[PDB]
Amino acid sequence: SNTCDEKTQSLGVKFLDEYQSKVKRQIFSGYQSDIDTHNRIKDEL
Amino acid sequence: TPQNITDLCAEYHNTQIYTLNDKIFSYTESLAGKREMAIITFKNGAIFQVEVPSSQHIDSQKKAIERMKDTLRIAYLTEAKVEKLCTWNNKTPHAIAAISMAN
Amino acid sequence: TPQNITDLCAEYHNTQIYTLNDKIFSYTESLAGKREMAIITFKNGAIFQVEVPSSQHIDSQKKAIERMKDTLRIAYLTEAKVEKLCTWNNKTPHAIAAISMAN
Amino acid sequence: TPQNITDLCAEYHNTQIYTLNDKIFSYTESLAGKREMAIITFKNGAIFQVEVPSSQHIDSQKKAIERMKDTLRIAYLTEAKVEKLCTWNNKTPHAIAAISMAN
Amino acid sequence: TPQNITDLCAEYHNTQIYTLNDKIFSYTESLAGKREMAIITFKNGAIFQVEVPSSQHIDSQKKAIERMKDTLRIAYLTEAKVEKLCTWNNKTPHAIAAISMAN
Amino acid sequence: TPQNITDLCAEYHNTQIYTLNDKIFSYTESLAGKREMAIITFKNGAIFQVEVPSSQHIDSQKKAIERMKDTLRIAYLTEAKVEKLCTWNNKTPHAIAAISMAN
Amino acid sequence: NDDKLYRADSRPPDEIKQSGGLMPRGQSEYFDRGTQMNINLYDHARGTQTGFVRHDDGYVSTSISLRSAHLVGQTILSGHSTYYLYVLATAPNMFNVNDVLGAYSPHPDEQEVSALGGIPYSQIYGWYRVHFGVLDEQLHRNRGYRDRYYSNLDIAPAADGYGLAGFPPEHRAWREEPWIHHAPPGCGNAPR
Repeated sequence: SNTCDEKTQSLGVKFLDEYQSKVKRQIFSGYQSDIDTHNRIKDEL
Repeated sequence: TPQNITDLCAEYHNTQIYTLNDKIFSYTESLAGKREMAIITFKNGAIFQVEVPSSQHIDSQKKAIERMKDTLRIAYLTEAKVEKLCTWNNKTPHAIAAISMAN
Repeated sequence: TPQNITDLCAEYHNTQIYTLNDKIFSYTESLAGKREMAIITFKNGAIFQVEVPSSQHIDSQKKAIERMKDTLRIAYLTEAKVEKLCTWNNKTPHAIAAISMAN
Repeated sequence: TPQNITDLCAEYHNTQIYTLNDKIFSYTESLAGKREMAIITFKNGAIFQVEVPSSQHIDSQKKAIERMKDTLRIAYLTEAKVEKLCTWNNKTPHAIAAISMAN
Repeated sequence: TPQNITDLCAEYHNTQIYTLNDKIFSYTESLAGKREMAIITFKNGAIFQVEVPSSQHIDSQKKAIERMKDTLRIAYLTEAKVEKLCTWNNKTPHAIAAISMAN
Repeated sequence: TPQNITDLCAEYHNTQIYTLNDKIFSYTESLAGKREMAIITFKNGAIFQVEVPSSQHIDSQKKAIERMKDTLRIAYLTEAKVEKLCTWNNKTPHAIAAISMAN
Repeated sequence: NDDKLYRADSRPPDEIKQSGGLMPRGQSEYFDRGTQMNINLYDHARGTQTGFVRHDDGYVSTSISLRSAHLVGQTILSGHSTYYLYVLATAPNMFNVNDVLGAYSPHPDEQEVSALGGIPYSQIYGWYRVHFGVLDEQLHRNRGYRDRYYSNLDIAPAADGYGLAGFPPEHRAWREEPWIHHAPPGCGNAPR
């Protein structure tokens, strides 16, 4: 009933969320890639 | 040398292992005198701290703490999943000693 | 120690906590002599600054400002959601003291 | 303090503002001693540099020079979107002294 | 000058390349005194380190190690394919001494 | 001032500018003591180096040698695509003097 | 693998970058976790088509071959001389509608692959420009498109999709194979 119609969404949203985490992680990690490197030894000596 | 974080964490007395196996929920960074530290939170509750580079530290550490606040945040923007937390539990909040990130 | 931006900030006489739950609208940066700061805006007006290193600033605070302009830039490109800022308001534009990113 | 790049550019006597509102067409960086800088251009045809440090660069803005060379690269890559620059007209190519980012 | 990770590694002793044409499984970063390390784990249960400095190192080293700890992190987040890997097998875990990222 | 890479390069001698017009196939990072370089390789099979921050370099240069090794590693990790590379032909592998990126 | 998919969209490439890619209907920025649409394949699969190739109920539809994707849009988006055809790397957020619904697919022939949530700009490999109906074979490569990463991925095993299918609560499928072992809670169920 409500549970099923509801449950699909619980499920669909859940699915969409984890996938967003791989895209962001790959686009996001990359930008900060060697930026985050200028961040390290220039930054601690 | 440990080959894992668990073997590392008991070489220290006053440590504790935390499997969180999840992504950081929120991240705070401070620059307000004496309160220059980072603060991490989990969905489930857990707040963890990278400590103010006080005197509990050897000089070798100072620059490993800056790499550590960098790692949280990179992992915070990135959304990676932290799987394990090595932490000193004799502080409040708990104090990060090491982090594990396996895919 | 402090365990959140609220508690953290509430530990000073001249600071306030701004609640934004929004993303950085513009990112200004200067290398110019005297003004080597960073300005961050908001669509519903918020304007803040990451002050220049000075007296009012120790040694501990100096790295912290440097590693906070690192964090605005990427909070900006990354398109991040800014939760709450703890600002030293005896200034204009208010200076950032603390940032907390959540979601 | 100034809450703009405009009013910020205004503080100086041989600077001008640049409303581009485009993304860096190119990005070059030399490491070649006596020329450790960076030039960046716009499709419109525009050129600018990030000056090879010193004597006129107070000790302070060295750290700032460097910040902005990192800002120039990551904007290129990430697909930029710079609003305006604040250039010094004493030189050709005009030198960058500050930048806005609007998204 | 050596022309690829292979002829490079060969100048040194107690080394051996390792093909992997893979990616990283784990990332482990410690800050605990005596332990400012990073341990790399490959999906086929392989473990490697990035050692704590100087004893056998050169100061020209100390910044390298600091770039390595760097690289891997975002070698990991990104998802790698650490082609091959030079290593001091005369170690245990085996000490990373070079890395090769292959399309 | 060199208002582009083409000029810039010929400012020097012991050089030659290559239009690579491509993204980077591989990346090697050494940590080997007395071997602290970056090595870029192309599809066409064109090898390059970022000189071990060797004794033939102007202090200013020292800071330059590092950033470069950084433009490499994020252009790589991001399949950015170089335009040209100004390089020293007096070395094998022909060291990198500067880089451009467009389109 | 290095498989590419197709989608004849009108929306400009400039407004996509802005958007974060190609979105379903009622999504504007790709990263809203709190900007929720209905996420349903069943409903998705059977929307009618007012002036857009199917992009309702939390998915965006692709075509597996161009000619196809172009046949389908200058059949639709006809009225516009201008439109683009976006080439799209394959990733595991892509459901083969047919392989999901099976019998119950509202339009087999039509063979769609569907991105749950939409296609992030990084996915979009580049595009064609559609002028005066007739296609323009010149390719506009896409910065933002990660090749190492995408030539390494493929579409999600259909069985990932069995739980997401979205048949009405008392629909036959929920008590048949394969759905019966994948069926969300309160979905058809064990009883009836």
